Amino acid sequence: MNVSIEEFTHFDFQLVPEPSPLDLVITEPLKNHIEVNGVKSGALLPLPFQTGIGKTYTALNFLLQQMLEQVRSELKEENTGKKSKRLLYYVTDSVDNVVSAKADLLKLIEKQTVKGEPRFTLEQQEYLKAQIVHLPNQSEQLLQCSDAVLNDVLIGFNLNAERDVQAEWSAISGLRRHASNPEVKISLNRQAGYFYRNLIDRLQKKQKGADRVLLSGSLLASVETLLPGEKIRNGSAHVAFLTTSKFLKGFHNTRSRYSPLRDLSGAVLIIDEIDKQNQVILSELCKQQAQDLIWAIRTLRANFRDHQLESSPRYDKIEDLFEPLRERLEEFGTNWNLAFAFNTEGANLNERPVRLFSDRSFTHVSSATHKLSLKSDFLRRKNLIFSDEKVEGSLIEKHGLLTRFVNEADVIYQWFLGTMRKAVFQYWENVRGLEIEVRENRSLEGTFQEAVQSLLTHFNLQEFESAVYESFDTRGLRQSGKANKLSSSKSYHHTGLKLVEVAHNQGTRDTVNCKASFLNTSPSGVLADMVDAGAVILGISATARADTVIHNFDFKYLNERLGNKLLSLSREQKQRVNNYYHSRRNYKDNGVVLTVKYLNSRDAFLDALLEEYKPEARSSHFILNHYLGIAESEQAFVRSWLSKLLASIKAFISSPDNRYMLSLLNRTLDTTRQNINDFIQFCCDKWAKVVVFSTYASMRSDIDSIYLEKPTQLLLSDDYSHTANQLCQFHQILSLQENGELSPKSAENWCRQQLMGMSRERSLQQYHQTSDYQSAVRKYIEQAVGRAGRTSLKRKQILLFVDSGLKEILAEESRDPSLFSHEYVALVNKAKSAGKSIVEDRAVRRLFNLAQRNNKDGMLSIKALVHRLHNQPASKSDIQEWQDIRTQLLRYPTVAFQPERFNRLYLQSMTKGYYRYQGNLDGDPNSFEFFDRVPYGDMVSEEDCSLATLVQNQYVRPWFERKGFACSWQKEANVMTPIMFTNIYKGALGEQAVEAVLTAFDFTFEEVPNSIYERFDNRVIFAGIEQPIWLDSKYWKHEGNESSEGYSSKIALVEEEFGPSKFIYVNALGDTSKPIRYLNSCFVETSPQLAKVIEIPALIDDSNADTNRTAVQELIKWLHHS
Amino acid sequence: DVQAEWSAISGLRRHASNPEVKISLNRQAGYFYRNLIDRLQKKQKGADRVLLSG
Amino acid sequence: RERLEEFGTNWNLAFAFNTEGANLNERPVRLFSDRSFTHVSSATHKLSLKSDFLRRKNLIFSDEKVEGSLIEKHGLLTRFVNEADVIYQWFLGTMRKAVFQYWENVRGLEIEVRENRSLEGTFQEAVQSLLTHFNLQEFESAVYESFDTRGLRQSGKANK
Repeated sequence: MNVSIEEFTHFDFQLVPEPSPLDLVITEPLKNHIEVNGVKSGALLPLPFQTGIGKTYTALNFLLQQMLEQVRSELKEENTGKKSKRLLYYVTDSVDNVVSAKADLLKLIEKQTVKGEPRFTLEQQEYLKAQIVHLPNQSEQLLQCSDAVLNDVLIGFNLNAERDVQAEWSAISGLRRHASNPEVKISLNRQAGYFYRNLIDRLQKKQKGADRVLLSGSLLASVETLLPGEKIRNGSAHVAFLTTSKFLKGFHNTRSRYSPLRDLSGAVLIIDEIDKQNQVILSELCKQQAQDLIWAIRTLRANFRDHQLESSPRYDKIEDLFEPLRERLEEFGTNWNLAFAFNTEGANLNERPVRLFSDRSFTHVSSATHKLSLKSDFLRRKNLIFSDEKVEGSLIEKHGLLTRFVNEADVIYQWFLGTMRKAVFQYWENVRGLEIEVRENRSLEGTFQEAVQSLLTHFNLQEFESAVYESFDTRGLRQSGKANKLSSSKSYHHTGLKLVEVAHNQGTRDTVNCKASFLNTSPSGVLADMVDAGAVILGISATARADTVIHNFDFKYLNERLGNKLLSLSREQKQRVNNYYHSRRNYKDNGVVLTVKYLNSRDAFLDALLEEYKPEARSSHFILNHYLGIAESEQAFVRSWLSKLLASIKAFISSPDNRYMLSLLNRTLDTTRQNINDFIQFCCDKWAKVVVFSTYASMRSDIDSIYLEKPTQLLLSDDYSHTANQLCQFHQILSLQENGELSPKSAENWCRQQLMGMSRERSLQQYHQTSDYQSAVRKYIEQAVGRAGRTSLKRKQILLFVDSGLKEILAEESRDPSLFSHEYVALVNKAKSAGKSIVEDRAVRRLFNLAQRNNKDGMLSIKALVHRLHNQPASKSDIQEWQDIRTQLLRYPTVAFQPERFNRLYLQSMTKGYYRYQGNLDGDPNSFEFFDRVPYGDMVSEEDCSLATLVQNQYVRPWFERKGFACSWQKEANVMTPIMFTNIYKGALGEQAVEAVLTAFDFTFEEVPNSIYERFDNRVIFAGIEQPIWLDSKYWKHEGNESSEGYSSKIALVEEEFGPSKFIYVNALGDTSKPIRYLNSCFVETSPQLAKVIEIPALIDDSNADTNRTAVQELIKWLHHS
Repeated sequence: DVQAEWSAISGLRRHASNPEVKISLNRQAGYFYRNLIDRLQKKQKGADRVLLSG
Repeated sequence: RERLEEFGTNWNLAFAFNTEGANLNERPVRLFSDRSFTHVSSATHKLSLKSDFLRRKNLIFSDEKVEGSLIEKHGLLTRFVNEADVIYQWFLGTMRKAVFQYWENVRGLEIEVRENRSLEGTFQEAVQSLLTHFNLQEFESAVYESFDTRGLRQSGKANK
């Protein structure tokens, strides 16, 4: 009796109902995005729809139109082919919110009318309502199922034989019978969840393909009732109403578990309260299980040494993916001696556990006062963590560093997980190609578990399944932000954070475990990956475009990665929405005024009210210290709170029209404060001849009076565990650092304070001095005032009371009040008339902070890369990164638009093309100063690089033109950062200028080979000279801290690796007057015949840039003498 | 988690009349004993010993 | 360790195991032994084990079902199972002996401290220390059951 699509054959699809302006402002940008981009590209469309504007109605109308479009498409196609219908989702944090919407959708199908007549007959309604599935949590899903459905499921899959499941079901039924007092209800929910998990586990174990039950008829209907996921899987339904946690974790069907994050192609999501999800998504990304990085790496090293996969047409090109991981693991084991275990040696370490924090790019914090070193004691056969001496010098240690070990271990572990994901993808491709004969055509969903189990059983890595299962959904969309290399789009939102605890094992007192908590991506990165995967996300929220990074998605990063996919409404659409809001919500017709009264901390008024409360008391301190339990520190805070709350309640009582007051208070008061509340009630008893003390984070008569206390603690805190809260705090700090509100110095100091353990008060004090705090204050005020009023009829006067600490914040609002509600614009208007306020632009502070941040990242990354380029062998990827940085800085010293790939090589400068700074390029990164704050410091422009002088050479120009190097610095507001400018640009210009001037006399050059790279610019072959020729060109005479030891060591290494080799040192710019000086191994003047180093102060003049032909000829003669 | 589990156990014990409640109460009490004893023996392993007395 | 590496070399533990041939993919193969003189199998013909280097995998196959006629020289699943069981029980017994030796050494070293803990106090510590040193923590549960069921011998001999 199933309803067929053939019941839509005579429906008029071309007839759509009369559209409201909201429908147009949704459909027009989507059509423009369809025209501009492709038809298989997702887009995020944040829509600022207020309350009582038609939010749910418009979203559900969009859903119904998409469903009808799918019906039309399926009817038209029919015999052409069979495809899975587009998946539509409705996601909201609240489980209550994702019930009513679904219900409302059904109501829509029942009540939508066109031209005054029903748009659908009963058959269309029955078909359409059968394509919507609501899939709650497992406990409520089990309690929903009746007895007949569960009994039929138990019988059909042969479950009565096992007495364990029968006992569990008997207990579940027994407690479900007596689910009257909540005490029974809590245990019923818990045991129901456990039974649901066990039943689904056994059901999917049985239905794997062996002894298939061949669901049909009554059993199929019962299974669908128990498991709504199977309704989607077969094809009956394609609209799912669910929560964000269920969206991320996934639901269950007969075959396996379906997480929508892996197959989002042509998926239309509707996210209600899009901003708040940033918190909720975080609450799921912070629940990851800590993994011991010693056990994991040792297991991988032991198991990857010999275990090999099958050489079958199914495992083709799946072994080559794992090789580089194996040659990295063997080297990691050899260097760190993973054969032995690890231990903590010495005092101050067996008592204090070691805590480490890393952003993986430039923010590193250690809980130890001295750098922690690892030594591999062969005689004791163990690895030891130690601090050793705290004195300066005195036989400094050269064993190792714990931070390098931890970072490399994390890199290897995440490399293994990513390689497993790629291998699963390749396995799916091979299986599909080999089973082309079979018409199954299963996607990655049907092959994910099979691939994971096969690979892990072949490699004996069955312990990692959960890991590969956990790191496949939340961060599994990374395959569909790039790496941390300088050519990649470096950002915290897709790099993450790592928190490591080194502490002794359970029971054991001589082995140590290194637990690691990871946060690979931010919620903003997850949303960007959703859009990149092919999901059209429609997020509805009044404050959907707030300028916060803690309480909202980082829209600056979203715009820098999506591009044109972040569909932004035009000014016409926003003004149309404002006109619609005024039409459907007008206070002029009723004559409703919005009263704003800023309440100050009137201590005298509070004292007078206290005296009226107890006239016989000699002083209020006796009551405060005993009755109210007030200490010395809390005195001012409690006094300020009471002095304003009392005034607000008294004013609300004095109002002859307002009947309901909703005060927004952080804490839910106390019994001691309840006594004063009773005093207020006693006063109101005589004043008259209802009141709610709400909370910011909570979850008939209309609200006509609201009090807005200053937003208290605003840093999101997770209470699932302790590591979750630590990860959340570190995420907030690093997101603030990336946005630009907190300078690297402040962010590093805050991270260090948090790692050692710090009170919430100090963290909030640290947060309060950022512009994000004021932005979140304004956003919370907007949300609070938006909910104040839900009826079409309003009284003449509305009371709006604001804490006097919000005067500055609300008086500094600078956005156009187009979409702002009546209450918020009233508050802004009232505050803006309070004299004058000095406004400091967030742009200037953000620009300075981001410049310092980019310089810090540049210096730390350059040092790490150079250090990684001085070990044997030199990795090929690092050579490519160095060359790419050099070439990009050569071609594009200054760019107009914000670069997307080569991100942190540039800073946006106030004055275009140049900037003044003051700092040292060998020391503390978070001590640099930029721009106008150091007007008499170092200068970065085209003048100091002397490019105008260097381009005057007749051989510089041909090389610059042939290779495309920029001969001038284009004046734009994105210039090279200090570290990059000095080192990279000076070196690149010097090397290329010397190459040109030597090519003028047919000199042949080759890149420096092997791992001796970064020591010399390039190997030289010229005129068939048998001995090798090496060169170290500099833009100017360079003598750094390494100096004598530096070049002596490099000369010795070159000589001992490649034998005799002439050395040349030339400064491209300078004076040509100084003749050739012959230097020994220690750069001391010696005999020309015995010399091994030649020097040229200037092959290119500093005045007319003439080529030093005499110097080149003398160098040729010196090379050709013997 | 422990507080919620113990609250549920106490609530069920207040109304342990029918057998259906009895079997589930027994199972829940067993699980709670396992969890509580595991936590108590982890805490008493040698770090900040509780020093039982009286 | 010597026996483990010899077993890995002889039976090619570098590769996984799979069943090749019809009639073996439907009924799982059941084997039974008393470790002395009784051996029972669920296979009509004796099952052999072969290491295919090209496919890089170990195979359980029946081969010819005839009696005699130049019997194969590949191997037998029975020997693999018996040897694996012997090595596993050797590991458990060696762990018990190591726990005893650990208790003796710890008491001898800490005679200065008046704790003088018995085998009960040192058993869990010894198991955890040895398994963490050898990175065999997942065997922990086994050692917690193969210490009283057959562990009273430390306080029957072998099958020779």
